[PDB]
Amino acid sequence: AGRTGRRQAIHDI
Amino acid sequence: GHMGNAAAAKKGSEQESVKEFLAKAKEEFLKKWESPQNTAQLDHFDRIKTLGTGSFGRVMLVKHKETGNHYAMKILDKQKVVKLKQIEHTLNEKRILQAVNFPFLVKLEFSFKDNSNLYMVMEYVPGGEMFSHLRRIGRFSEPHARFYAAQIVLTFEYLHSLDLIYRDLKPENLLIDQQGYIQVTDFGFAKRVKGRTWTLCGTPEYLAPEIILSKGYNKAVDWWALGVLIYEMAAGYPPFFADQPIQIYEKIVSGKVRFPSHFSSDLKDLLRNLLQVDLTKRFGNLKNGVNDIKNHKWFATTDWIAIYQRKVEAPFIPKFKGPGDTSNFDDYEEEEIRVSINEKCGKEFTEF
Ligand SMILES: NC(=[NH2+])c1ccsc1
Repeated sequence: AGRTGRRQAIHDI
Repeated sequence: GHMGNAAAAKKGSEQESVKEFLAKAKEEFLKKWESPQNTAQLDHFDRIKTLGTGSFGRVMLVKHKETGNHYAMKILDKQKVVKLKQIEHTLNEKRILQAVNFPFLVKLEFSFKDNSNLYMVMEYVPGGEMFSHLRRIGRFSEPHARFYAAQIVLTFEYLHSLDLIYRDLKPENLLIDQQGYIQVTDFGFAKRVKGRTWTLCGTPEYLAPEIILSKGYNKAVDWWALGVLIYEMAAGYPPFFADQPIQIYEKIVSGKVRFPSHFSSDLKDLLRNLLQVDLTKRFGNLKNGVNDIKNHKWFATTDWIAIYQRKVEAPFIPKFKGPGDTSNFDDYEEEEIRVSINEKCGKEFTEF
């Protein structure tokens, strides 16, 4: 189980 | 040895030509990096369709009213770009894009800003995102994945020679052009870095362990991300796969990876050496640099010069119905572009 759609990048985690 | 005399001599000469090329490429980059603005305005373009959306804005297909050429226009809402590292990163993106030149890097054509937004207008690549083709077909055969990977290897060799780290490799960021070759777009996380850098940024599935562990890190994070990309292209899913980011991070840091039974042994060996937590052992980060990757058995059939010169027949040519065709992109909700009467964040974006 994991993300199958488009993944957003994080600029500052 | 593995190579006979003729083969080893050719390879050596080839590597020296690479150094000659990169020296000239740096000279051209530095000229534009030192002397980079405002090459058009919004009303010069008709807006056609939204091609992608993210946190801070959208990418739209636009048509230049004067020439009729089509372009991809990225729109950033200056207010939404509120976070400290969101801001610096936007200036990085524009300045890098206006200075680079490589056959697999998208070409910036105009940039400008108004009271509300920042705009970057670049070449339209109508074949779509690798992401959607990959999800549609499931996975790419190893020769197909290899063709794309070779282009990323060459692109990173170019970028790293200019002291640029890319930091957001993933299929969502790779467009397929009319000849079936890659165009890397989205330089929002790219940065010029002479040694280490410290920002915690990227996409969770593709983060190197040293980013997750809050270490000062270097260009080797791009070679880790190459390993994630190759795995995802060949498997159909990434190696560190979970519902929430914190679970993804734990798998990344563990030093463990499992492979599909259909992966070739050559592919698994390459990926073990790219998805290496120990930086003293990660391919791309050793004494021989990128050549440890280029000379790996899994790339033995790759003609590196022929890829660069675009002489290799692509495994897949996207369908194209004519200029301005958007059939290879997904649909998104459309929101009109509202420009405020009053300038927002004028000081923050003075350099843009
Ligand atoms: N910049 C992108 N990721 C993009 C997506 C669809 S068209 C351009």
